[PDB]
Formats: sequence, C-alpha cells, structure tokens
Amino acid sequence: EHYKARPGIASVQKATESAELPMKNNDEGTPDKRGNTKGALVNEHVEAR
Amino acid sequence: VALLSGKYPPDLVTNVWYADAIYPMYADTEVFSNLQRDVITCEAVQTLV
Amino acid sequence: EVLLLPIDHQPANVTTPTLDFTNELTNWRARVCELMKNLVDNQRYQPGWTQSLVSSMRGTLGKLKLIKSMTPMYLQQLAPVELAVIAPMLPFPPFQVP
Amino acid sequence: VLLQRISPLQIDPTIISNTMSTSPASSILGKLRPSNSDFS
Amino acid sequence: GYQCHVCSAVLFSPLDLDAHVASHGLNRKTAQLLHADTPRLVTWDAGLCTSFKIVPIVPAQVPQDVLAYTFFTSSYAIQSPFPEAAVSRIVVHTRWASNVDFDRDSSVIMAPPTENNIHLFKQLLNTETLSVRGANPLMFRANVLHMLLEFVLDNLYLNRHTGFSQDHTPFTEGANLRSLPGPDAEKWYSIMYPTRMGTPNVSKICNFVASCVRNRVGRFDRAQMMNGAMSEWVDVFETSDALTVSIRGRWMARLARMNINPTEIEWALTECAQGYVTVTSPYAPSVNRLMPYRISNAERQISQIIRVMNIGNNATVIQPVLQDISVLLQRISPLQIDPTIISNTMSTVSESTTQTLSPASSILGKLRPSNSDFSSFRVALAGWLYNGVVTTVIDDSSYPKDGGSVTSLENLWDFFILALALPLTTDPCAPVKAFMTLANMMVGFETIPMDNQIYTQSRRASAFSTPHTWPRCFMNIQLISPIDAPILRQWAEIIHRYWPNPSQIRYGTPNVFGSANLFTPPEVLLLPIDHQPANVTTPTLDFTNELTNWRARVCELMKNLVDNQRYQPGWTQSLVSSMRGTLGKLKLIKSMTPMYLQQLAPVELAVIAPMLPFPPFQVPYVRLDRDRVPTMVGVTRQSRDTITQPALSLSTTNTTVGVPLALDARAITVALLSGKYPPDLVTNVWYADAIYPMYADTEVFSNLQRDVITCEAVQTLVTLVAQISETQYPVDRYLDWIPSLRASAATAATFAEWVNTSMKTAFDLSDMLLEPLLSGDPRMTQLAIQYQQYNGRTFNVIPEMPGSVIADCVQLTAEVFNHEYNLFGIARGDIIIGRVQSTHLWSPLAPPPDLVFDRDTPGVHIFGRDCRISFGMNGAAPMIRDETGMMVPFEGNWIFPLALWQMNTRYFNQQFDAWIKTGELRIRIEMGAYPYMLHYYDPRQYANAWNLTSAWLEEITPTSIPSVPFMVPISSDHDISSAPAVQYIISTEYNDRSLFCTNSSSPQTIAGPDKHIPVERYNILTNPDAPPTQIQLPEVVDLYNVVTRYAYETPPITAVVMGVP
Ligand SMILES: [Zn+2]
Repeated sequence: EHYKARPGIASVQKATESAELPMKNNDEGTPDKRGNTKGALVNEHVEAR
Repeated sequence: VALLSGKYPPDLVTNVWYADAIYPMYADTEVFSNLQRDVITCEAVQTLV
Repeated sequence: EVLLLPIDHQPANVTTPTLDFTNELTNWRARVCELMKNLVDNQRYQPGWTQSLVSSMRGTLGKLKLIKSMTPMYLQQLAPVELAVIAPMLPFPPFQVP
Repeated sequence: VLLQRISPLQIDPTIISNTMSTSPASSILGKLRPSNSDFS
Repeated sequence: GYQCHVCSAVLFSPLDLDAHVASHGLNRKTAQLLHADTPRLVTWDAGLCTSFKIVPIVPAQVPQDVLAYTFFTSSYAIQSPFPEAAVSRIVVHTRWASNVDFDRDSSVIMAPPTENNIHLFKQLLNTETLSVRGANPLMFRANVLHMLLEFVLDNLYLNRHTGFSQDHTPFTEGANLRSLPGPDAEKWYSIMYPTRMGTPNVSKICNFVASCVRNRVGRFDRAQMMNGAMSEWVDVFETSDALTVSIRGRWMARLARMNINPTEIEWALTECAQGYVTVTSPYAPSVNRLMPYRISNAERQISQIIRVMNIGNNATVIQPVLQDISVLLQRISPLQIDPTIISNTMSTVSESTTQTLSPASSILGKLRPSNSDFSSFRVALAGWLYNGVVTTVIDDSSYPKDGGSVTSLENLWDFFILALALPLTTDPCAPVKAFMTLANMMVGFETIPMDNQIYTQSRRASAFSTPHTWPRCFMNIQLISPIDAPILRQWAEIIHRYWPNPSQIRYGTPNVFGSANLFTPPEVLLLPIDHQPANVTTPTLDFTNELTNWRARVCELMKNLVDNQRYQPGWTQSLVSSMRGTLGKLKLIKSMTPMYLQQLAPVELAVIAPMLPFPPFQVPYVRLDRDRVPTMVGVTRQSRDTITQPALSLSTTNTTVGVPLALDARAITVALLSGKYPPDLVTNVWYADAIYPMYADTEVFSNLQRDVITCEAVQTLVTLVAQISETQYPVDRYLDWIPSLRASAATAATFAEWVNTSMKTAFDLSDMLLEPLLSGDPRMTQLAIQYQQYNGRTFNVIPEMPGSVIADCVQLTAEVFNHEYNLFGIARGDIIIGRVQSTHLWSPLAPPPDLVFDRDTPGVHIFGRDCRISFGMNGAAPMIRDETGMMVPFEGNWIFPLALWQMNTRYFNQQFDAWIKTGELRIRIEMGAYPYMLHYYDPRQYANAWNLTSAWLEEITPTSIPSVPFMVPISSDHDISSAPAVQYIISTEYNDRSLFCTNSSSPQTIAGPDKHIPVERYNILTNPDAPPTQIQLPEVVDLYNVVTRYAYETPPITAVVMGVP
C-alpha cells in the first residue's frame, strides 16, 4: 500500500453513495386500492408553501 | 467571495487528480440499473393507455 | 450529445495566466471595477463626503481588479469537464431548456 | 457535495485579507465576512 | 504616600508628595518603515575555499599477500594528499574545510553515493509523497534550482589572510606555507599542498606528484605597503576549486564597487549639513579600509517604489513617520510658541461694559491658547515632504455647524481662524475651500451663480475636495458681479492675487548617497510657500512676506465687511468701534512664525531631509492651475496577458496610492499668530550646536546597505521563476533536460516564498522583504510608477534593473551543473532493464554500446499513450498494442515513457516482471534525470540484482519513484578469479565522472574499472606552459587554483571620520 488516493476514495465514495439515491416519491393526490385519494386535506397553494 | 478567491493545490497534475477522482465515482455506478428500469417505465405506459 | 452551459469554455491547461482578459469572467470583473472607478472618480454623485475618499476608493478597487484568483480560470476549463463526467451517471439525467 | 469532493478548487477567503492588509477598504472586509467558510 | 524627608511633613496621594519634594529641591509595516533590519554583507573565511571533497568508498587491501606490506606508504603513517582506498569518489559538501565568523543557515551536504541522497530532491514541493525514500520526478527541476540557490548563498564569503611560515624541511624549498587557524592544523598541510609529499613509490599518487611541477606552491605575491603592518592581499597556490573561487571573486568585485574613502564621507556630510557641521578626515597613507556604501540611483528608485507600495493607503502606517519628524523638528527649531502674546495684545482693546458681545473676548474663547499647538503645527510642516502619499486636510470639525452667517460674531471669527490655516495645508483644493467658507457665511445676504443644483452655494465647504467641483464663478472671477456681491468679488481677487507661490530648496548629496526621489529632478525639494535665504545672523522682526500679507488682507476684508451699509446699522457704534479696533490690533501682532516659515525653516527641512528612514516622495505643488492638479498616483507589480512592455501595460494595471490626513486649524492658527525667538540668539551658533549630535548615526548608511538586498532579491526571483515558467524577460535556460511539471499559479507562488525564505535566512533578516511582490502573481513582474494630471497627461517612471551578482552566480552554477551533473548525484539520460549475465567487469555507469538501443534502432517497438493488453487464451502469448496499431508479444526491445509505467504500475508489475527475470525483453524507460544509488560487490563471488531491481520496480508510485540502484564491481589490483554476475539496470550515457582514482596505492589496476588521478583537473601542476591564473570553467572544475586572500578591515564610520564639537 504505497500509493494513497489524492482526492481520497473514502471521501469520493461517501458522496457518490448519496448521489446514487433515487428521487423521493410524490404520492399525494393519487387513489389507493379502495378509491380514496390519499394525502392531507389542505389548500393546494398553502401546501406548496 | 468564492469568485474572488480560490486556488489550486501547488502540485496538481490533472491526469493524476482526475484519474483518481473518476474511478471511485464510476465504481459506484448505477447506469446499468437505470437503463434497465427505464424500459419498464416505458412499457407500463402502453399497458396503461 | 450536447450540454448547454451559460458560460464559454476553453480547452484545459494549468499554465494559463491569471490575468488574461480573454477570459470573459475576468473581463467582466475588470469592466465592473472600471465602471465603479468612473463612478467614484470626480466626486459628483457623492455630495456630503467631507473627506476625499476618491484615492482610497480607487485603490481598493484596483486591488480587487488585480486580485489573483483561479476561479475564473477554473470555471471555463475544468468545471465543464467535471460536469460532463458526472452527468451521464446521475439518477435523474439533466433536463435543460436553451 | 460531490462537486466539492471532486473539484481541485480550494476556496479560502484569506486571499482577500492578504491583499487588503488593513474607510472604504475595511468596509468591504465587513461586507464579505472572510471569517466564514460556508460556500454551499 | 506617607511623609517626605526634608521637613517631617506627612501627606497623602504621592502625586502630591513628588511635587512637594520638587518644591524642596528647586505592527510590521510600522516597524519596517522606521527600524528596518541591517543585512550582514561582509563575512570573512579563514579556511580554504572549497566545496568538493574526496571521500573514500571501499578500503584498499593493505595486508595483501601478492605484494608485501613494506611497499605501501600506509605502513609508515605517511600523510597523503588523497585518501588511499580501492575506490574513491568525489562528493559535494560546502564548507567542510572552512572557518567563518557568521554562518549562513544554508548548505548543500551530500552523503557518499553508497548512501541515499533522496532527501535533497524531495525537499521542495513534495508534501503528498507517502514513502520516506521516494520523490516526484516532476519536481526535480525546482529541487535542483533550490539546491543551486542554497549552494551560492552559502559560498558568498570573503577570503581571509591569516599568516605564513617558511618550510625548514627540504620539501618544496623556501616556500611560504599558509597556516589556517582551528583546533589542529597538522592534518591540513597534506590536503592543502599535494606537491609537498615525497615520491618514493610507483603508487598512483606518487606517479602523480612526481609528474607535477615544483615551483608553484605556497605564497608567491604580496602587497606589503607598510613596515610592521599586515600585507594587504596575497596570492597562494593551494587546494581550492574554480567554481567557489569564481563566486567569491565576483562577490569581492561586487563589494569593491561600493567602496568609499574617508574623504568623500567628509565631503558628503559637509554638504548634508550645508556648512553648519564640519567633520574631518585624515591626510596620511592608510590601510585599505572596506566600506561598502555607494549604490546607483536605480536601486534607490526601486526601493522607493516598494516602500510606496507598502504604504498603499492603510491610513496608519505613515502617521508615526510624521510624528517622528515633528519630534525631530522639536530638538532643532529655535522658534518657540508664546501663547501670552495674544492674551497680552487683546487686553488693551477699548470696549464698553454695557455691550453684550465683547469681540476682543470672544476670540480668546475661540482660540483657547494651550500646549498642543506644536504637535499639530509640525505635522503640517512634516507633511510637505510627502505630497505624493499624504494629503493633509483641515479637520471636518473645524468648520461651523450650519455654515453660519456674517451677522454671527462667533462665526465671523471662525472664518478668520480658517483663513490663516488653509495656506499651510497640502491638499490642492485649499483655495476653493477658502472661498466657499465665506460663500457659506453669506447666503441670502448676497448670492453668486453655481454649477448645478447638487453643489450649490449652501453646500458645506468640506465637500469640495476634487478639481471637478471647482465652480465656474471661482475659476472665472468676472461672473461674481460687484454690484450685488462686492465682498465675494474682493475675496476672490485676494485669493487669486495673494495666494503663496511654490519654490525649491536643493537638499541632498548625490555623490555618496543616491537621490531616491522620482517625479522630480535629483537634489531638489518642492515647497508650498516661497522662501528667502537668511542674510543676517542676528534676526529681528519685519513685516515683509506672504504670510504677513495674508494676515493683513483677511483683516482688511473683515474691516470692509463691517464697513458695509447693508451690515453696519445692525450693530451699536461702540461695538463697531471695538471690532474695528480689534482688527487693527490683530493686523500688526508681533509673531516670528511667518518670518521663520519664510526664511529659516526650509534650511531645517533641507538639513533634515537626507537623514531620514523614509526618503521623501513629492508631486509638484501647483498653485491654482486646475489643468495640472494631480488626481492620482499609481504603482504596478505585474502585467496583462500578452504585453511584455511596461510603457504599454502600465496605464491599465496600477494600484492608486494615497491617504488623506486631518489637522487642527485652530492649533495651526495659534501657532501662526504666536511665535517668538530666544531673546538674543544667533542663527549659526544655534544650528552648529543643535545639528551636531545627530550626525554620528549609521542608519542613513545602513538603509543604503539594505536597498542592495531589496533590489537584488527581486532580480534573483525574476531570474529563478523564468526557469520553471514562461516570463517576459530574456534569460538562458540550461536545465530543460531535467523533467519538470507544468507550472500553475500556486507552484510559482510557493517557489517564490521558498526563495524569499532562503534570502531572508541567509542575509540575517528578521523582517519581511519582497512580500508585496508575493501578494500578486510572481510570474510576470514589473516595477513602475506614474501620476496623472487633470487633463489626462501622465508622467511615468520605469526604472531599469541593474544586474545582481547572485543571479549571475546562480546562472554560472547552472552552466557548470550542465557538465558536472554527476557530482550532485544525478545521472543524465535513461536506463535499460534487460538481463545481462556475464563474467565481464564493465561498470554499469559506462556500458558498452552493444547493449543499448534507441528510437533510431530498427526493430524496436515504441509505446506511447495507448496501452491495450489482450490476454493469451489457450497457450497463445498475451499481446500489447503498439503505437502504430500493432499487437506484439512480450519479446524484443521496448521504449516506455516513465509516466506510462507510473499510471499503470500494479497492472504492469503482474504482467511484465515474470518475463524480465527469466525470459528476454528489454525496456528502455526514459526520464531524463534520476538520482542513483550504488552497491559495490566483490567480483570473485556470485551476485544477483533481482532483489534490488524488483524492489525498485515495486515502489514506483504515480507520484514518486525511489532512487535507482546499480551494481559496480570492486576493482582489485592483483590477479583475481572470475565469477558470474547478473546485471539488470544499466545506464545509457557515461555517468562515471564522479570516480576519482582506483586503488590509489598499488602500481596499477589489472582487473576492474580503473582511472588514474585526473590530469585535466590539476592543470596548473601538469601543464608547464599554462599561466597560473587560468580556469577552465564550464568543462572542468580543476581542484587546485591560485586564490587572492585579503586582509582589509571594516571599521564604523564614526571611528574614522570625526567631527569637531
Ligand atoms: Zn519636607
């Protein structure tokens, strides 16, 4: 083990582990198995704020 | 202030720094799984419509 | 096979001088400092300054114009290379509008 | 985060202080605050 | 506090008790601007001037059996000039044979080549190298440059004369042999004189010395000037080498250019005193002093520009200088302020008690005569020397609150306080403020046309600070109509008519000193006020100068103001009488301050102005011409992208320098109105007593010594940076063959700081030098200065760069290194990692040309940036991709660049090392320069190189290589047996130059690499037709020369030049 990594493998890989993460799901507004639209009851613009 | 300041290390060679920064990043690739998921995302649309 | 950028890019070398005005960001910093020097120069637009701050203001603008900084050298040479390396490996590949 | 971990650029704000070496000159050192290291 | 002991009286609070006893009785820039460090120029060396020693490596076989022990001169303890050994190298140790008084903490110390010298090449830019034996082959050039700079900055000494003998022995008859001091000297007389030893033998040293010449030994020249004193300089034949003899010779010439005699010190100090202080110099034959103090004017100008760049604005660096000059004027000036003059002359003013104003008593509450007038008046006088940097202005607070009105008596006096103080400032916008204060006193009473709605009449007069704000009604007096503004018309005429005139006083002694001023001619100063010379030496009161005219005309304007029909009936008649009486009283007040400032203060300024740590810096005092008002002054330190010419890249690259400064107009007015003399003084006795004690200082000479180091360091920096990066100045480059990295900004900025530290340590400097040159980009450096008038007419000064012997000697040592690379532990060329197994005894630093190959050799495959390796399936051989698209097996001759191995070191080790050992293929790895390490094996036994070469090949890292090992056979004298030896790493070119002599006591060398003692070095002995003062400098080093040895002495200047008190 003569050569050590100049940016550092343990530093680059720990950021690539969270670049690997997929996009968070957005579920509200869509119906469930019964038929009810899931999510909270709120004004849409108040929710977007 | 990030524009007005900032410097390189006083010993960098780009063919060392980038060859050492690319490899752990590509070692945690997920492109072959994303390309394998996009076919299913494309294929669900016909079975919906 | 294109990646739209709002900055001009040049091929990468590290031996380019820090005070080239071919680099458009360094040119932009220089022109803003020259415009502010013309703004301060003749003491109109600033009545009520009791002392003569024109020499000191012009000197501290000249230092900020002639500061050494490798960030405008970086953004046109090595930042688009790193963006082009990173971009096809992203989980949400880039969505650009011209 | 990943651009900061890959990039060679070391952003330290002390170049401004070494250039100024301290009025209008100290006012920009008040406005820029080079005691900070938050560059997100 | 208890009790005094004169009378038994008890008190409290010892602030009372000490008065009771008296009644019984009666950062960095501030430091460097005043007390800059003094460099150590002159340093003596009583030892012999060499830097190359001869170290033995392997011992000779003194108890051998082929030849008896009585053959050897080691059996008799005979001291020899060269170490007897089987193999002896020459290595580099600066000052192994020296004896100095003040060491320079910089030296090049090398181990012998059997040990490891990698710590001299991993020193500079290797902060990310893991192993303690590896160094980056991209920083070899910067490492070698820093080693050469250390090598010169060590050897900058002077040769010292010690003493001599006469040889009583018949060795070298009648010669005068040097005796160098130290703990012993017996081991030195063989090393110094190789030709002194007798020659009984057919040993190689005795073949040499018997071949040498005889009459060139010891001392052969001297300059004996006096009986019973030192000889001045001698010439000795002794062991030295031409390179450090050349360095110390050029340094001796550089110091001898600066020399001054005791007579010109007298001629300089007499003119600097301008006749008041007379010093003397002896008139006799003397002994050859050395006083290095004369420098050219270009060095003074460059050191002036760097100080002005230090006093880029900062507002506090130059304030202690003005404080120091005020305190210095205190100890000289015979003018003393007397605040009782005004309190006397305002007593007898006739006025009524029934009035409620008292104009004679309002002005004493305005003035408040106190003690601190001096330290606000002499700062205003000291600011006349520094027009270019300091712009002294009247305080913001000394103006009235709302502008005031002329009906206000207190504002009427507050105008009078400013009208006297404003001619003594140094801002160019003083007369417009003097006009605008009265135009603020009169709003509504009478009006004049202005320029805009912004800078109208009712603006505060402090704001008119630039030439653009000067109103058209002031610059053209006809616009003020005398019908409805007669007092402003009259005050404008008084300003345009009776404002003082600039002049010139001629300080300076440009013979010994150098005129450090720019923007002016040398030997001249510029004053704001006109001056006359003193005719009589018994001074007495008169009323004829510009300051008394200026005091009179303001009072007469105020009398014409109180004599106004629009203004007089608002006041009572006794009050008008008292105000007019106070003005007529205040016209003719006796004060010696105007006559002082006219005709006796510029003499003090011209006397003081050379004896000064920060020499003056002025732009021309223009009186009222708006065309030539200086609006800026700017210095540069770098250029733009392309322009290599300062006259073109100066106007767009500068830093504006200059800071304002506040003053007290009330204190200046009190100091002007109240000044008296000693009651019967004579103004030559006063000055011959006062100026005398401060002319035994040496700071005015030591700053001239300092400016040499300041000017030569920037030239050494701009020379040494140009090797590793491109610049604008034309230099030669001798070290392109050593591989270097591609220089960014941070590489040059780091390398320049290491050069700064290597100067600052070696010349005994504790403060900071060339730091503003380090703040910017140090690649493209230039030094220039300019100032600009109002109309855009710019006056630039670009001082030339005189040559620096430090950079001259660094380039000389580079030229010598180009032929003596083998001495500093570097080989030139590249290596071959084939397999050679034979019983031959050729040395791998000088291989036979059968084994090497090149790009021109046919059938040789060349590998570049492309490496694709196909594996060998089903018994077929694996292949690698040629540069020209071919696939070749693992045979033949290959050529690699070193970086190709470095980027793929572990993948190449597992593929290639099994084939280099037992198969056949050769790999020529090219790098240009590499450090080498040696291993001496015995040629009668088996040897193998694999445990060394595999250990070298495994440790190649993408950022470092270790030093390259070799295996050299030990050259025995007598007949030996033969054994197989397996060599792997051979060199390409000749690298066996550091070898000195083989077996050194035997008659010959039968088997092994041999060489005799190099005749081409010892030219002066072996060539009878050569002149003694001959060097062959770029090719050889010659190891034995004539050297001059001085016996000068360096006394302080007050120990030679004495002044009569
Ligand atoms: Zn007492």
